[PDB]
Amino acid sequence: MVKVKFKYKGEEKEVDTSKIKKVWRVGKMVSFTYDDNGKTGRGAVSEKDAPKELLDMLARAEREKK
DNA sequence: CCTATATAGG
DNA sequence: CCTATATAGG
Repeated sequence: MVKVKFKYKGEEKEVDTSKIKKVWRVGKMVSFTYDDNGKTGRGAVSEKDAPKELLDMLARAEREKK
């Protein structure tokens, strides 16, 4: 399935897009929270590095709560 | 380095 | 209030 590779405390981490709870933009940074094994995890990626699915959840987050 | 940015999180 | 993320440079 689709995955997003992001940094976390100096290391590359990966998470399935299906686990993402909320995604939002901060300029060129795309931040998000995810269900992390029962607790909330966080991550962010550069907009250029975001996978399509994440950018769609983004557009549908704000470009779909207008 | 720092401050700011959006957001969530007992 | 603090922290974590990418980027700006206000």
